[PDB]
Amino acid sequence: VLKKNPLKNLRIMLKLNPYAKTMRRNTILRQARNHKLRVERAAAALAAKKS
Amino acid sequence: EPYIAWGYPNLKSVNELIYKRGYGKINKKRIALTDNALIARSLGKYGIICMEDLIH
Amino acid sequence: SGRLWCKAIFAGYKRGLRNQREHTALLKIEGVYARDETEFYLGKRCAYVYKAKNNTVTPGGKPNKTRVIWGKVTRAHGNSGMVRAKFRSNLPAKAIGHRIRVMLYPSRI
Amino acid sequence: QVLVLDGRGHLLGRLAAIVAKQVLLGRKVVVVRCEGINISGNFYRNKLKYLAFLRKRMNTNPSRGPYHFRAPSRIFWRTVRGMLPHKTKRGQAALDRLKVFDGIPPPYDKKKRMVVPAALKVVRLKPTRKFAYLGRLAHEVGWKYQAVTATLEEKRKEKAKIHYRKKKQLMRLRKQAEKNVEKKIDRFTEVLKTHGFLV
Amino acid sequence: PHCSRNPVLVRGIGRYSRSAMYSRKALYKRKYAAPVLATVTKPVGGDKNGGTRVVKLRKMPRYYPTEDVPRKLLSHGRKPFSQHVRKLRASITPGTILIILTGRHRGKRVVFLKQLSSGLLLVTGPLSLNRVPLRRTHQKFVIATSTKIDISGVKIPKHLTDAYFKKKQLRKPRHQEGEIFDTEKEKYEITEQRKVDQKAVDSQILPKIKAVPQLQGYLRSVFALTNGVYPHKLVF
RNA sequence: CCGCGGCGGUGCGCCGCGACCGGCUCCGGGACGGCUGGGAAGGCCCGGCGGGGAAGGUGGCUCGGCCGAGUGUUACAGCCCCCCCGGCAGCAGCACUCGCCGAAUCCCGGGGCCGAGGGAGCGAGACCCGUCGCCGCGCUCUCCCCCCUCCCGGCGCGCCGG
RNA sequence: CCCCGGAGCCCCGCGGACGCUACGCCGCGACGAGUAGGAGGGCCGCUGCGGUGAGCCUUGAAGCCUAGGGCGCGGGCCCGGG
RNA sequence: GGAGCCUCGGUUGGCCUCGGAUAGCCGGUCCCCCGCGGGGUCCGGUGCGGAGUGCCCUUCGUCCUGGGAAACGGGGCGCGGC
Ligand SMILES: [Mg+2]
Ligand SMILES: [Mg+2]
Ligand SMILES: [Mg+2]
Repeated sequence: VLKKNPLKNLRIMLKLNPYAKTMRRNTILRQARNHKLRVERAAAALAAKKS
Repeated sequence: EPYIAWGYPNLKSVNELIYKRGYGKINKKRIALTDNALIARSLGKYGIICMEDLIH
Repeated sequence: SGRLWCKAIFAGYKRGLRNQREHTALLKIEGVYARDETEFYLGKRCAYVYKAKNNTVTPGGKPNKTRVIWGKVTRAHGNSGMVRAKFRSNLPAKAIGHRIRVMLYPSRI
Repeated sequence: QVLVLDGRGHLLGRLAAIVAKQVLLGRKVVVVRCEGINISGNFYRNKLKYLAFLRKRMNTNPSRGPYHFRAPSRIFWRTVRGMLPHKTKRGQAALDRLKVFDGIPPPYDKKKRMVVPAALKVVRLKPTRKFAYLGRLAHEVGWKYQAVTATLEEKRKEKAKIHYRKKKQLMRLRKQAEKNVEKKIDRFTEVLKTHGFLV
Repeated sequence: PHCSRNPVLVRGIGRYSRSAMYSRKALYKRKYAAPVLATVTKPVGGDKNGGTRVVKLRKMPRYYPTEDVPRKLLSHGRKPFSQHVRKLRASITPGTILIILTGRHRGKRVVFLKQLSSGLLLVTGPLSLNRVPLRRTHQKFVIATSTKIDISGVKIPKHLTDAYFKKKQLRKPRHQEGEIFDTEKEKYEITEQRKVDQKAVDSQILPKIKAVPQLQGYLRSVFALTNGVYPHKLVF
């Protein structure tokens, strides 16, 4: 068998450890969530600067 | 001492070493841990049944 | 109607001091002198273009005396904007200090 | 396609280093006004250093032994020869590109000639340090033609001063010409300073 | 035949879960309680005396070779070119300008029209200006200049596709041996449909290009590297 | 013979592309943790409390046109600085890159390079072939609705019905 | 709730390779300096004998020579022409 | 002017002050001295050098016709003199 590297090859990671799927589903969403919230702070800071 | 570098590995270090370069000793043949069927077959008599268990 | 290739000199082979590794040319591309200025040129087609006694064929052309050895700039070689190449055959050594043409045409631009 | 480098104000080995690599990469170079090359370290220092080199001779037959060239051009050639693989074919080919002159003769006396600022004395030396003109050095070790090389260069500088005066005269008329014409080159001259010249 | 009830988050990661999907797809309520010899398989025909005849579709062969190669190994993810996904440098947008680097139309400047099915570019340096017709090119042998014409509302013919811009001639046998056979034929003739297509397209572009001052003259000109100017330094 | 139909091996010679995987080397983005629950900073200013350099000051002298410039002395604050009490949201290892250590507290996208190396179909009336494990999903055998609209159909480019 | 001379097959215990010179064939790991010295294998090479090739040979053997074509890691070998 | 072996490298040009560096470059002299220039003083500009090699010059499709701005410039390996 060829060793596909788990850390690059998503489905190999999942084969060896299926809980990866969730862990990576979280920490896309989590990071997006927080990225949105940073824009919202930045918009409030611009509004406070305009005021 | 003057023949080695060593110290206290991170969590991530234990993962990266095990996933990228994790090879079983399975009937004395270095064999790459491609599935848990390998780990289990050998270490399952200890409650260790997957890569994750191994890391823990 | 003019020149569609950037000039470069064949520096010589990739080599240690006392072991030259002939399978890898080094290429001093004209006008670039920083392992910085040289991400343009990575993966570009390059021609050692030379002529010889007997005639040859020529793609979309009548038989000629010019011949070429094609190659490809692979990676940047040391700080001062030299570049590594690798050619479909190794370069002659006759070639040292002569032109090789670095094309534009595997472009990412 | 050819370097011409005014060897004045440069440093002997410092210039030679740079010239060697140019020459090895197939660049044809010319090095001019070699007597004007100047060598770090106080004069006397370097005279002895040369005089030592003179002492080096093949005892049994000097006629074979290390040929000590006097002319500053040949000296500078010697030091560039010391930084090439000149026993090889490629090394010998390399030197054949290099072309050195005491003073500045007729092809290159009407060519603009560069200056290697990485070999230049004003840059590479502390101002309180001492140095030697390779001319003086050459002269005292037996170079025959200092004075001749001086008398020919006074001609050249006089001849050149004239050229510059005429050049200046054109430049001046050209500055006047633009001012004469600057309503019928106005919407050209505008576009050459949107993309950022003329400023 | 509903679409994908979870969207894509990342290639290979759906937005939702197993559990959200069970509720979305509604596996609750969608529970499916469900508890040769004589007769010849596939031959059969007609025929006269004696009776009817049983033929055999796909009849076993009349020659076996002495040795032959033995299968392969399935191999997972190896699509044919047609089923491939097609990329495009973000630089190259419709109605942008290219410098075609390789062919006979070499260094010539051009307008980009569309990416065909293939993944090739469709191109026109309006035949009129440049002497470059409706023509395919590759992303990879083209420099995407930072100069655009606004080409939005030009109806490029639907019928012009990869399949049309495709070389044509030459079949197998004929007289063959001697000093003849398809060394002649000689010329690719332009055809009239091709000329009509060009005429139609160029007119929509050609006004649009002109609106930009000097652009036609730029599109006449040819690109080439002079002294002191290095690709890596300059921009296009 | 024309089909280049289906499968199998191939290319005369020189070429190029494409996508998939392996191993690399880079690039660009973002999201987090911990600390003297970071240190400094910024911003708003208020009330005090001292100390220092040394000042819109004064003074000896000098240099220029009462003013500007250059030294010198005692030193308050009307140039600042520093300590001490008390209090505000703007901070955030901060693109005002002033000084860290990291990642189950971590992800995404992109470029250059080298390589593909194996071959679980040799049945006589019924495949010359899939595929194992993993991902999920996606779909359906459940009904709903909404939108956009590509093909086609209808009505007035617009609207309505795969 | 039935029989493979017919379930149609990813498993088939009814019969079994394209494969099986079993001194054969195939798969997984690991490793590979070497004098003196030791051992193994040489479808490497020379000359003669018993067998054996219904071998080859005046329609040209051996040897010799060859900027001809190849094979083998190599000892060597095979073909073309003379 | 025609063919025809061979040896190759090349793939816009740059037709120039002198020099300085704890300094330079350009102007213009109203004014003075020397042989249109040279030297001086004075004044006015530039100086991380735009009268910049971080530069300049040159253009890179061919033709047609029928307007504008620019317009006497280019050529005939055009021809004789200084
Ligand atoms: Mg050994
Ligand atoms: Mg031995
Ligand atoms: Mg050529």
